[PDB]
Amino acid sequence: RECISIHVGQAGVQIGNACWELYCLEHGIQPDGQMDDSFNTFFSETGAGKHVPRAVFVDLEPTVIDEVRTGTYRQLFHPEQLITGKEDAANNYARGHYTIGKEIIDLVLDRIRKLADQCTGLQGFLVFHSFGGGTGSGFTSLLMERLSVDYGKKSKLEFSIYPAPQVSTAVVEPYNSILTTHTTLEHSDCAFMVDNEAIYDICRRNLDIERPTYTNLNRLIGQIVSSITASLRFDGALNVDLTEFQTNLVPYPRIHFPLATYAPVISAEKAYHEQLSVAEITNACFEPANQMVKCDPRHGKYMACCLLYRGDVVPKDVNAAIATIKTKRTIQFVDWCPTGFKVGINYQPPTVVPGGDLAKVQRAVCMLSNTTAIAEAWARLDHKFDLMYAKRAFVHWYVGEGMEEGEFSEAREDMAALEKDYEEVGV
Amino acid sequence: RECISIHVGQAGVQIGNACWELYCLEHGIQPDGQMDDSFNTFFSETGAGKHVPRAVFVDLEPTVIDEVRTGTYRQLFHPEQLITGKEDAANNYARGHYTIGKEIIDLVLDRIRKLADQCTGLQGFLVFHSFGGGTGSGFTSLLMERLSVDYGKKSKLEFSIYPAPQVSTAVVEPYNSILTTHTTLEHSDCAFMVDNEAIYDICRRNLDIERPTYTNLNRLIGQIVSSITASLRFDGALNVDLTEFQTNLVPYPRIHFPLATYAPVISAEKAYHEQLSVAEITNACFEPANQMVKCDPRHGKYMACCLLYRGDVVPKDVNAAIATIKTKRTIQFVDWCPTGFKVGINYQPPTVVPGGDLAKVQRAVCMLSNTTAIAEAWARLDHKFDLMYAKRAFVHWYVGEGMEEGEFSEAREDMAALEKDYEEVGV
Amino acid sequence: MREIVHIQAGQCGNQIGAKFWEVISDEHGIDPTGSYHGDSDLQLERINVYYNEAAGNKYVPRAILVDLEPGTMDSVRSGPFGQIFRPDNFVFGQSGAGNNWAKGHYTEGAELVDSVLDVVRKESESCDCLQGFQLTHSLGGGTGSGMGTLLISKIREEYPDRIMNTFSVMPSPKVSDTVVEPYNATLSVHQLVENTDETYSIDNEALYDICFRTLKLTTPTYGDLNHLVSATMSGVTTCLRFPGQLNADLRKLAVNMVPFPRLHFFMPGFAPLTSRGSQQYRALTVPELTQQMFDSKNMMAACDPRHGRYLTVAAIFRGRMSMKEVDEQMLNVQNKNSSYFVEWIPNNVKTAVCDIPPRGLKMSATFIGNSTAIQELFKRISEQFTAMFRRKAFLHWYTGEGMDEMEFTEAESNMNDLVSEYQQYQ
Amino acid sequence: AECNIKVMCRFRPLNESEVNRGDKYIAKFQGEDTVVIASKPYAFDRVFQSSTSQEQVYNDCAKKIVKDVLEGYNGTIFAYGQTSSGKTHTMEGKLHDPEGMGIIPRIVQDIFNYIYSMDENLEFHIKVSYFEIYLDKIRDLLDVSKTNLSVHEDKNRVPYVKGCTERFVCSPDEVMDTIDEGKSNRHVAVTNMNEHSSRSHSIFLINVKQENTQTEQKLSGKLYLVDLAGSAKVSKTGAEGAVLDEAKNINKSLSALGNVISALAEGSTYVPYRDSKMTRILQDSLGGNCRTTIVICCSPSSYNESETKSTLLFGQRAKTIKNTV
Ligand SMILES: Nc1nc2c(ncn2[C@@H]2O[C@H](COP(=O)(O)CP(=O)(O)OP(=O)(O)O)[C@@H](O)[C@H]2O)c(=O)[nH]1
Ligand SMILES: Nc1nc2c(ncn2[C@@H]2O[C@H](COP(=O)(O)OP(=O)(O)OP(=O)(O)O)[C@@H](O)[C@H]2O)c(=O)[nH]1
Ligand SMILES: Nc1nc2c(ncn2[C@@H]2O[C@H](COP(=O)(O)OP(=O)(O)OP(=O)(O)O)[C@@H](O)[C@H]2O)c(=O)[nH]1
Ligand SMILES: Nc1ncnc2c1ncn2[C@@H]1O[C@H](COP(=O)(O)OP(=O)(O)OP(=O)(O)O)[C@@H](O)[C@H]1O
Repeated sequence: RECISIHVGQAGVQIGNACWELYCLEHGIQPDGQMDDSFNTFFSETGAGKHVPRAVFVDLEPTVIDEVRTGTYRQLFHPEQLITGKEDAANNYARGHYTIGKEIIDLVLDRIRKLADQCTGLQGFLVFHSFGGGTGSGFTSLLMERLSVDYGKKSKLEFSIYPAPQVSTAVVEPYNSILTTHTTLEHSDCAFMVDNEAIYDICRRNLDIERPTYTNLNRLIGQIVSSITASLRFDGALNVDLTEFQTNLVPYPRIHFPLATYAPVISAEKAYHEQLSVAEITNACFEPANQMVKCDPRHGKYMACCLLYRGDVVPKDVNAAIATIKTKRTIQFVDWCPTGFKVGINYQPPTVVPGGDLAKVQRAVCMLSNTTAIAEAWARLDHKFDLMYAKRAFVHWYVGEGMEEGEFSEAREDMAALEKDYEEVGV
Repeated sequence: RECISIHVGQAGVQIGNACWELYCLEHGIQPDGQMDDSFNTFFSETGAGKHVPRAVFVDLEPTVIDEVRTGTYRQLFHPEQLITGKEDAANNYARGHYTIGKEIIDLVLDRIRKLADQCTGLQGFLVFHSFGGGTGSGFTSLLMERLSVDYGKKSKLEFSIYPAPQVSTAVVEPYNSILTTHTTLEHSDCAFMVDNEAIYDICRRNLDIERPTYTNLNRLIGQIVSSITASLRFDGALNVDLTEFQTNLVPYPRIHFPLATYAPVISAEKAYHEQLSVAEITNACFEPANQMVKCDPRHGKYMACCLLYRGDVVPKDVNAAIATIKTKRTIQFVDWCPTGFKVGINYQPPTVVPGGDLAKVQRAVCMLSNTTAIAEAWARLDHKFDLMYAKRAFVHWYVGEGMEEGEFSEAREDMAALEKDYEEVGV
Repeated sequence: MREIVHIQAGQCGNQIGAKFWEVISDEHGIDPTGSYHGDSDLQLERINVYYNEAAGNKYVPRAILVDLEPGTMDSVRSGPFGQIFRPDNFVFGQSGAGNNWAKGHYTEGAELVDSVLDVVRKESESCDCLQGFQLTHSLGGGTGSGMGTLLISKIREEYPDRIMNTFSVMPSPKVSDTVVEPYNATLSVHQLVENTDETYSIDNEALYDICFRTLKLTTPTYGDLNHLVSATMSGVTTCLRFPGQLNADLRKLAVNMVPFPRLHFFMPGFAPLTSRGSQQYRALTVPELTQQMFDSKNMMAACDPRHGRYLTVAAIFRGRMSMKEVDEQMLNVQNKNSSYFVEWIPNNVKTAVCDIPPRGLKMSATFIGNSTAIQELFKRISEQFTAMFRRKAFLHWYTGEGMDEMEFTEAESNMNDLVSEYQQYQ
Repeated sequence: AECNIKVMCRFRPLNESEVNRGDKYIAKFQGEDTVVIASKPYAFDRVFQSSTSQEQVYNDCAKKIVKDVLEGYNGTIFAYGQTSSGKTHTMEGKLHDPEGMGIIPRIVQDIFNYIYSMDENLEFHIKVSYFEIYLDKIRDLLDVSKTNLSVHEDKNRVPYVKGCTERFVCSPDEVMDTIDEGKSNRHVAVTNMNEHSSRSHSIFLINVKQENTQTEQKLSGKLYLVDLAGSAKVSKTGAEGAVLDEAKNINKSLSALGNVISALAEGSTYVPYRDSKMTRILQDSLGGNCRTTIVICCSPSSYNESETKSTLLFGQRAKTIKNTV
């Protein structure tokens, strides 16, 4: 089992330097680059007593790449993998996909192919990006179209950071997401969304950290994407590979946007006073405010969800938990898929970063749950987009790049084509 | 718990420099401005190892402001908070409210709002002024009308110094009080009155100080207003917040004028010879000559009163004291609110200023009591006002400012509207 | 990587630009001679974006100083960091403009443009890939207004896709240090509105008002005013000079702030701003700066923002801070004061942070805002232009230099159009 | 005083690349004023079919426009459509062929023919000009040295070009030699979707200044024949290198006027003509004293069915606008 990762934009590298921070600590890999089969799916054997990571950090702006090259994890990452551009995308889907993308995609695609050639058990891919930015929206849309025609059959995990309802870092980020989603709909197998403000109240309420940064955020997101692939690394009573998440979450080929939520998230002093068990975590993840995406689940119905655990967790009490959750009438599962449960157990417990705010726990759980609760987000993104689209604001840059109102009109009606079938299956 | 103070006029700054003299001594704050949660309601944490007071000393005449700026408490107060005018009000309600007030209220109101924005637990306000002056009567009436329309819901403690029956500093002070009370009636939630001559016989009889100044007076008044907010600063067995005094003292929305009295007031050599206990102080405050307002309580009936104590005072003996006071037929509680008792205890004892005439005591008490004993004062103020209003004396200045006989006539009948309901509830 | 060429046109341009190299050289740790003595290794990476490396560990800036009088070049050469500039960039004529836009744009300036155009060919070739031009001039007078806007058109003909950022200080009604301000301003904005993609409108009245309320300076000279405006020019170009959690390029602000090609006149501002007598009595936290950020008397323009509505604003913070409380603060200013923001955009605020603050400070920020309050400035100068133009007063000198009154009427047609453009989206 | 802007539609047969693919014929004609596309009518003044000839379109579209410009008023003509829509084939076409020409030579031939019918005392002054946009600069075709020109305003604040060549002609054969020099010197590219791809706006202005010596009354009429380019989709067209630079300029022009035509439709207070210089020369067409004629050329193929939908809503939105004539 092997899988190749790729990080794009400012959002990717902060996830890159954070998510790879715990993988090298999980496998006992020192930061220098050296210390049997668990690390094979993310680290290769570099001759004798040395490793190299299976990732490519592409970015148009080199302001992050030189920081990593002058950082503490210099000897770990290969110097060729740290790809650099020439100039930033400027929050432009057009500039990051057409002008700046074409003159560098020929180098990135050849670099991905030569690394994929020596693979034998390449299960799929996982992409880290963000549609709200320029590089994460423009350049990621280019490679996803160009590699899908080449490989196609292999799976893909799009870990995209979405905009919040009221919180927003930029003003043109609806224009970046509305265009790229028109291309991401037909080629992306499954995209797990993340919201920026959804992390803010989590650490404020549960972790009681009142001045964290992205380094606290990405350490949590890096732990979330480590648990979903933890079955392939270490042994488990009920293992699940990368292809398992393609079938039990994507009932229709276009409805491929599951939510995500993770628990337990408890501080150091609070962990000892609270009892860690299977019951409360199985109830905590289904709590609506305990999600990584601020969307009301009660406004829709759940299609299917997977209960992947960690640590020494027996398989019986987890079955009693989901059985009790089925009896709770506060939630409501859809009649089209009532038995949408997928239990999973792993022996290797959650890790802990030295100095990190997250506390050590003997058991954990991660969740990917498909539901119709996301249609209100796309409805909200369409309504706010119509306010700017009517005045034709922030359009002269895109057509100044080469675009026009036609694809903008095709992107608007595509969400309208997505609104109808989310409401149809929600019945 | 936070509360913002404001001092207006000559009366305010003498209360300001005196009342803030003991607060910094209470919290161990040196005069330079530096030395965990008790000081938060009156002092903010300015980065690291520095404080700043939550007060605004506004005054038209800068003769007091430059003294404080060149005084000993220079490094403590913010230089922006020491607001300065251009020319004094000249004991004119019209000049301090309309001409001179409007050209500076836009700066003062914006200064109040920006300081209130960073607040989170702003309970209310407390105003220090005096209706017998010009700035204290005119400018205070402007801001109280202008902030009440903005905030409204928050509480307000008006600490106004009233004129005496025979003692008086000026001749136009009835005209200053008769106009401002028409505006203060509907917007001020509760106003605790103070009399100037009532302090004269107190220190003469009890403290036996035969040549004090305002510095001795305001040190006592500053101690009185420190005890009413002492429950919020330090812990107590039976705490009371700022909203407690608004309900249990103001039964009707227009009858919001409680009396005040304080005990024990004993000198240094007299303290060691006199036995400090709960019985004599609980009888001393109800003594009529021991009040801060020279008004006969026996001419009316008491509505409700609060017994807020200080220091190591057990809750049982205070209950026996008020029980014995209920049996004394020398007083008479009104049948409309017979159970008008509100006990309160605080652990932090009274402080002592170095070199001050007030002596150290292990226990103290402060009193606010609503009663019908103030109606004789308003009747007296109306009779003396009729002598000047009939001859139209001291009127050419106010109409020379812009006023006219209409609001003067509306101000006269307003007290007549206040005279009738005090006599009605007195039945 | 993403180099910038500094141009300094006019007397104000040479002086405002001399302070720009003053303040950024301090945080970079550059000697007055030209060597490096910085304390942190992070300062050495992106030195190429404004300076050129030389032998002996020496560095020289890419400052294109241009003027028509030799007095400003001699004074800047004798400055604190006057010796660091290369002498060949100090091109200058003999006779001044005399506050005439026609002389420095058609007759007197055309003799000098041929000498400076060949210089930028050398500097544009020495860099790896130019990002944008950071020009500095003043609408007042003839040299910076006439010759400064001339090379804007010539460079745009060569680079029809690169960024052309300008920090233009405009006249004002109360502060009028020159009689020919409306005529020089009216002809300059005809070209700046069409050619340049970014423009920072600075007013001298706000620079006097900002130093009265909060700095409390009793004798502020031109050097004190230059420190305010120079910090804003440094704050905007800080993300591509030091690393940060979210680096915003100069063009990334252009895409976010310029919804239409002519609508690019921005409102500059700076925080923190506190006197030496009250620096100790202030909190440097993010809630304290954010309230002072959007204050009505904070920006560098005399126009009241309460008389308009922000179409888009930016706050590029600078220094180690938690971005969680930042987003709540930008959420509150747009929600609590939603009447002063356009309803046809969901979010009018841009965000950006940096890790290494300037020397002496811990956290700071810089404001860039495109609002409808600026139309009050463009119309009052138009009334000054229309009052004198209707009698053809002070135009015979322009006609001597080959000009015509038709171009003045055409400039008025551009003036009255752009103020109505702000009226549409208000 | 108030003349409604006419927006006439036209289709063509499928090109050689479309019939080889096998695109479906979507164009369904219902009457003459309206046309149905996927069960959606679009009301226009005149819908020309695919089998229409060049002369059949000319005598119905720009026949009365010759009377308007000669009466004393002004004329303004310009087409619109996506790539491979048949705009240049409608406007210029094959000049030397007796029938393959378009609108420009048929107009100027009728101007000289009409002048021969009237009395000799009506003295005319026909001056021709021709310039194309290239890298956001007004490139002059008659003079190759000039790469950029400046645009100014006349007495009543109508924009018009200054410094451009104005060759005073006297016979219609001279205009045929001039347009051949302009068409031959026109920078044309080659792409997968279109061979003779006109990737720039070509303006053909004719200032018709006439005077009657008997009555001594002076009259002038402008005649704009502006051929626009097609909105090239790079995914379908495969633009790269210099063709992308052509895409940046043409897409700004059609989108700039798209903001103008949408502003007049909804009734804006400002009407931002200042968005681009292409709107300035067309400001007289959309809000001046001229009759606007918008020829909506569109392809009936299903390969660009979404682009044709954008072009029809673009056309009907322009029908509601009225000039201040
Ligand atoms: N913000 C700043 N504004 C300045 C500064 N110096 C001048 N000015 C303002 O710009 C106005 C005109 O700009 P200049 O001083 O450059 C006049 P210029 O040198 O272009 O012509 P001559 O000196 O006559 O050759 C001037 O009246 C000031 O209002 C400065 O250092 N900073
Ligand atoms: N949650 C989270 N989001 C991030 C992080 N870094 C970047 N982002 C996202 O990035 C968006 C801002 O645009 P960027 O992705 O930074 O764009 P860029 O890479 O700087 O390049 P340009 O778009 O051209 O300016 C925000 O909306 C964020 O959601 C991060 O560390 N954590
Ligand atoms: N009890 C007490 N009253 C004071 C004190 N200082 C001022 N006053 C009151 O102030 C009144 C006199 O008017 P001022 O307040 O001094 O008025 P001003 O601020 O000087 O301004 P003008 O009214 O315009 O002259 C007296 O009636 C006092 O009751 C003080 O320290 N103690
Ligand atoms: N009405 C028509 N009948 C037959 N063929 C036509 C017609 N119109 C165009 N064509 C064909 O189209 C080709 C020329 O393409 P043309 O120059 O018209 O592209 P275009 O649509 O004008 O491009 P753009 O939209 O950019 O102006 C010719 O080979 C011609 O055969």
